[PDB]
Amino acid sequence: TMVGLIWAQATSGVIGRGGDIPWRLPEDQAHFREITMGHTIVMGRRTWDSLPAKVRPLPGRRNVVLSRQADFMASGAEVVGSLEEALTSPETWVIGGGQVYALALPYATRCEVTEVDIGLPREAGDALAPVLDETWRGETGEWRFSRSGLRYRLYSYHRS
Ligand SMILES: NC(=O)c1ccc[n+]([C@@H]2O[C@H](COP(=O)([O-])OP(=O)(O)OC[C@H]3O[C@@H](n4cnc5c(N)ncnc54)[C@H](OP(=O)(O)O)[C@@H]3O)[C@@H](O)[C@H]2O)c1
Ligand SMILES: Cc1nc(C(F)(F)F)c(C(=O)O)cc1-c1nc(-c2ccccc2)cs1
Repeated sequence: TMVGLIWAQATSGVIGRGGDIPWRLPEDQAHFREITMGHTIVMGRRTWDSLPAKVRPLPGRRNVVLSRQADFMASGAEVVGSLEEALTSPETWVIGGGQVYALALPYATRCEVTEVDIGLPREAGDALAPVLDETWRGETGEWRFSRSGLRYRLYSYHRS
């Protein structure tokens, strides 16, 4: 059993605002699919609500949604009341959002982090990325360009 986290952040650490992600990076969809396809994905209820209906649930993955609400209906996902209840498959990828990343970081042995070269100053209410300590090791990838006009790069980090 392992847990990984996968997220994208601006250089400020902002990952979400107003119930959405404040940029688009279409080229990174392949990476997101390569990492998560065929595995369990776990997300917070707000992130589930943010998915367009076309990809709710995300196809080819076992979708799990965390909520404290008894009998919340998430058609296409299994709703659980604790993160630990979701960790039943060999590989579980936490796909957001801010609250669930913070909850899951202690359990994680991999982080796949896309850094987007955009200023995006923090504002009240923003969802923020977690911070990795010195227990993690890995590499920072080369800069890639997105047709959106932004450059981005991948940090692939891991620990025992
Ligand atoms: N890579 C990215 O940039 C990225 C990827 C994913 C999401 N996002 C963005 O992140 C934002 C959402 O993040 P968020 O922090 O506001 O919300 P979130 O983590 O997606 O969901 C929070 C909700 O999860 C449930 N939950 C949280 N902690 C729980 C715990 N111990 N036990 C049981 N259930 C728990 C609660 O649901 P209930 O209220 O139903 O109890 C909580 O209200 C959005 O802007 C999204 O677009 C960004
Ligand atoms: C349009 C879309 N399309 C595809 C598909 F089907 F086209 F590949 C996929 C896929 O399969 O990973 C995924 C999405 C989206 N993901 C998010 C999202 C948002 C937050 C966290 C994780 C994913 C939004 S919109």
